[PDB]
Amino acid sequence: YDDELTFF
Amino acid sequence: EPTSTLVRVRKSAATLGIAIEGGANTRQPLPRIVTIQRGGSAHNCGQLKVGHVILEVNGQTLRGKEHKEAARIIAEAFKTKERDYIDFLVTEF
Repeated sequence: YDDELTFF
Repeated sequence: EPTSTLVRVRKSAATLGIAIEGGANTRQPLPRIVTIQRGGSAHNCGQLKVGHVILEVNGQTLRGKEHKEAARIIAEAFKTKERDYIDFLVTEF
């Protein structure tokens, strides 16, 4: 149950 | 049949200025740009747009790489002093 999002 | 385009991003700011979603196991199999922060290095480029799917970063393919590892590659490619740029092979699919 995950919904990843990476900020740079 | 496929459609790739190489976008080279110059390092004109302290930040890269992008947000990416997806990787291995995700609904989005390849890392997709969702936000481009105003002022960041990506914003100056202009050519890089939201919705662009990143296939390769500096020659390394992101196919098969999990979101965590995909982010690791991009972060390291920006921190590196070898290049004053970051090559991205992006798609409209």
